[PDB]
Amino acid sequence: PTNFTISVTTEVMPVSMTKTSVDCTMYICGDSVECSTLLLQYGSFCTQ
Amino acid sequence: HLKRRTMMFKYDENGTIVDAIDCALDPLSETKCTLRSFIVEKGIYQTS
Ligand SMILES: *[C@@H]1O[C@H](CO)[C@@H](O)[C@H](O)[C@H]1NC(C)=O
Ligand SMILES: *[C@@H]1O[C@H](CO)[C@@H](O)[C@H](O)[C@H]1NC(C)=O
Repeated sequence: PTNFTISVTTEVMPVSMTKTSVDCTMYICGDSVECSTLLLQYGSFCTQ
Repeated sequence: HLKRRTMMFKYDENGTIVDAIDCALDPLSETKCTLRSFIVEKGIYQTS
């Protein structure tokens, strides 16, 4: 080669995604007290 | 007067209840309740 080109190119890399948390008692039940109980048997899964 | 609440009971080695806490009294008791423990390490904790 007798010449050259100075090339600037982009590389797009994702680094982080959106952090999220879930209230099970709010998702599984709207505000039902009757659903808040009988959800106590599934509390270990929601802590997981 | 009693109210409908969730509470965490600690049983000792002999089977007697010692040092209960009342969940949904303050958020510290709530994260004690969701951790199934009475010792809470330093950090940020999501509650309901
Ligand atoms: C190299 O390329 C540049 C850009 O086209 C030009 O200005 C320059 O004269 C070239 N050099 C040679 C030695 O051909
Ligand atoms: C359990 O009972 C034994 C025998 O009375 C006693 O020595 C021991 O301290 C008790 N353990 C407790 C209170 O954690």
